[PDB]
Amino acid sequence: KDVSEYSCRELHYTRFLTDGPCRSAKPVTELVCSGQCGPARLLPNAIGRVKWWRPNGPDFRCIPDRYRAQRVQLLCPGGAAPRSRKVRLVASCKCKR
Repeated sequence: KDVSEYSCRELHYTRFLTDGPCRSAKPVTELVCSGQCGPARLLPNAIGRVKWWRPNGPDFRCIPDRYRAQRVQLLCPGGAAPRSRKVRLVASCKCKR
């Protein structure tokens, strides 16, 4: 896997699903595709005045491609109003732009 070649290596996270005053907590695996893979070239366009944007560097990172399907119900205090929610987790992504 050329995923670890740059950033966002084989990383795993635990995010399931949250909705109306309730939340799910079923085991879920997701990758955190966030890193750097773009030029550090700064583009000066202050057209005289710089306030809006600033040459602090371009925003580049890994880009999620495909996600894994996760079907878990959100649990509420006391388990009385549980709900089902779908969640797509980038089980595979590439570091682009």
